[PDB]
This record gives sequence, C-alpha cells and structure tokens, in this order.
Amino acid sequence: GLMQFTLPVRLCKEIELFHFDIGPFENMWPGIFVYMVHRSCGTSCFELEKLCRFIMSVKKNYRRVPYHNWKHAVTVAHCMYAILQNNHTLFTDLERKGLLIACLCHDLDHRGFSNSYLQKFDHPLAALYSTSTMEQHHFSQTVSILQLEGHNIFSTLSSSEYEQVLEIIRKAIIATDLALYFGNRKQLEEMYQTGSLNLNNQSHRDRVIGLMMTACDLCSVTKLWPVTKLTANDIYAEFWAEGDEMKKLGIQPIPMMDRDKKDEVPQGQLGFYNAVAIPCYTTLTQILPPTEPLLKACRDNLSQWEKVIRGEE
Ligand SMILES: Cn1cc(-c2ccccc2)nc1CCc1cccc2nccnc12
Ligand SMILES: [Mg+2]
Ligand SMILES: [Zn+2]
Repeated sequence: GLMQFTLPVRLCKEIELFHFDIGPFENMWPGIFVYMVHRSCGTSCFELEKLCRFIMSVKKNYRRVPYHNWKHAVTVAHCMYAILQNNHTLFTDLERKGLLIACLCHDLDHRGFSNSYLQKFDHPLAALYSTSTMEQHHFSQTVSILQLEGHNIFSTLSSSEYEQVLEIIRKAIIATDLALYFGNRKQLEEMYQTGSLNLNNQSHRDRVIGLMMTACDLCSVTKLWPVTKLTANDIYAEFWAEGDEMKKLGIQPIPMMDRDKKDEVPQGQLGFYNAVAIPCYTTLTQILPPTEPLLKACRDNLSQWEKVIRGEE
C-alpha cells in the first residue's frame, strides 16, 4: 500500500522522456514497468502481488528471438507510458489500465515470423486466424494468462468494466498488425483535415488508440541514433532467418528478408521512414500535440540513414 517503486536518479529522470532506452539489465525491467503503472495509472490500479505474478508469467511466454522478445514488450509499454503522461487529461481510467497491459502483452509467444510466413508454411494458427494471424494469437495468450489462478489483475472491476478493458486490449493488440496501419492512418488524416475528428465518438477513440499502438510498436525509430542503429540489427536478424525459411519452402523472399541483399538496407530504411514511420508520428502529432518529440527524433534518424547512403557513415 505505502510501497512505491523508486528508480536510481538517472532512470527516474530519463524514463519520462520519449527516447529512454530501458538498458541491458533484464532484472530491472519488471520494476521499470511497475514504476510506470504506479505513475500513469495509480498505486491502487492493481494488487501488487497479482501484478508481479502477471508480469512474470507474461515474461515466461515471450521467446528468446532476436527482436520480438520481452525487451520489445517493455520498450513498447514505455513509449505508451510517455504518451499517456504527456496527455494527462485525454484518457479514461480504464484506458490507462488497459493500454500499458496491452503493450506488455502485444507480441506474446511471437516466433520471429510474419503473418505471411505462417500462411505460406500452412501453420495451424493460419487456419485458426485467417487475418491478423499472430495478433489474434497474442490476444488469445493474454486472456490465457489473465485466467491463471492469482493472475486476475482486473478482479476488482465490474463485469461491464472488465468487458470494456478486454475490448480496449483486444483492439489495441489487433491494431499492431502493420497491414491495418495504412488504412487507419488515412481515415485519421481525412477526419483531422475535414474537422470531423471527435474524441467522444468511441469508433474515433478506437482509431486514435490504434495509431498510438503503431507509434509505440515502431518506437525504435524514435531513439538516439546508436539505439536505432543497433535495434535495426535485431530486426533484420529475424527478417533474414524468415528469408532463409522462405528459401527452404522454395519461395524467393522479398529483398527486405534476403540476407544476400544486406547492401540495400540503407535505401530500405529511407522507404520505411517516408512510407510508414514519418506519416505515423506526423498524424499522431496533429491529434496529440505533446507527442511531437517522437516525430522530431524520427526525422533526426531519417537524416542519419541519409548520411549512411552518402558514405558519411
Ligand atoms: C520496408 N523495408 C524494406 C527494407 C529492405 C531492406 C533491405 C533490402 C531491401 C529492402 N527494409 C525495410 C524496413 C525494415 C523494417 C520493417 C518493419 C519495421 C521496422 N522498424 C524499424 C526499422 N525497419 C523496420
Ligand atoms: Mg506484433
Ligand atoms: Zn511489436
């Protein structure tokens, strides 16, 4: 009850900033998450024993893959913490509760393979979930862990509040399917520009939370350059292993997943910044002005990839 989590001074200050990196000490990440819940939600949001048990069962259900691992889960939750703390009064009590949990759980039991590889392999999950295959699985794994004995962190909510928080989590996790991002952002662009965007409209709040989820999920592009650049190594280590597995099924992978085309990474990064990342943070900044530092950091990193192409690094 009177038991706050506290961080060393450097972490206490830098965790408030969008570009914070959670460090290489895996044993500090649970404490960092509980710290973020306590400040963004409250010390009363969750029973500490139940929250601690939930966190450790979530950790156990992330795999030892290069990128889609427990460090990614906590990194994506931190970017959501920074958005929530910079937009104090815009979000409901249930949204605060649901969204950090959603971020921690959003890639549960990821195998390091895309939806497209599961469909080509004919994985059983591709028959159970025909679209957003991995994301339906991540939500299914989240409900499983919530139903373990002593893992119900939402136990104090009414039956209808419980259904509402699980619906926030489900939509927030499905929104992390990048295939769905393009259309969501275009609709938000039109709504903002014609002045029809209304944050009391539930279907509009859903779209804005979906964009927050894309923004948090892609947040490696908003870090200091050395973090951005070293995270890109882990991203491609997964993609290139998927490309190898495409070659084993007798399918030429796309260049993004073919280790033989490593030389083209710098130009592939430019495409990605221009087609996905910069548009994401641009629309997010229009809707939520205090998220502008994410956009500024993304533009700084585009400029670094442009230097790499010019042979200036
Ligand atoms: C599009 N695209 C193409 C290529 C490419 C590379 C090599 C040869 C040919 C094409 N790389 C990307 C972006 C990779 C990428 C994908 C998803 C999330 C990412 N989040 C951060 C940084 N990158 C991310
Ligand atoms: Mg994912
Ligand atoms: Zn993710």
